[PDB]
Amino acid sequence: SHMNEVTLLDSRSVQGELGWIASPLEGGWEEVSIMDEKNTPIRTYQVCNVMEPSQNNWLRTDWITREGAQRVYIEIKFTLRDCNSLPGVMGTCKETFNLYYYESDNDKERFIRENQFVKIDTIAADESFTQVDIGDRIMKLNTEIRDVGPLSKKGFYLAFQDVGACIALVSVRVFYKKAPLTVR
Amino acid sequence: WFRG
Repeated sequence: SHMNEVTLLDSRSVQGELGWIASPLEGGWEEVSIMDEKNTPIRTYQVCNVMEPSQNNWLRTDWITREGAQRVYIEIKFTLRDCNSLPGVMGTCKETFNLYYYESDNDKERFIRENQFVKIDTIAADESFTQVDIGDRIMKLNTEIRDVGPLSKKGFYLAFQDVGACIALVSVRVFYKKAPLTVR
Repeated sequence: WFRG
């Protein structure tokens, strides 16, 4: 029952601009290059509009082939700032974000409706996290995985929706499972 | 906001 992983996207091993598409273009999701604890650059996406009303900030990947996989796995590493560490008494601060996908045969889609995106889940910090010493503090780099299928189009677009969190997406790894090959 |  051991399956190999076929990696479709590994954002953390992209060097230079990820070039994902943010809606709005400014004042929502921003690409931010940071150094990890080993001084290795990571392209992150961040937003923290917690002094505003509830948000609707979208970020999407370009098209990802599914290579005729029935099911795809999406692993997100992320860090967030706790709402109880931020000002305001409007009750709008969240510690979650929303994950979506849009299956398409078209590898050059633009200006897509919100209602073409299918919600995968609300993503929250849970038990799975790496502890990273950031000076005197222990940062939780949270790891969450979800899967989708049965897939039926040539590929898909992933999207991330911020509704009012202080959130940084650090890694997006997308893969499917494949039986090991026979070594002729 | 996250500086690495």
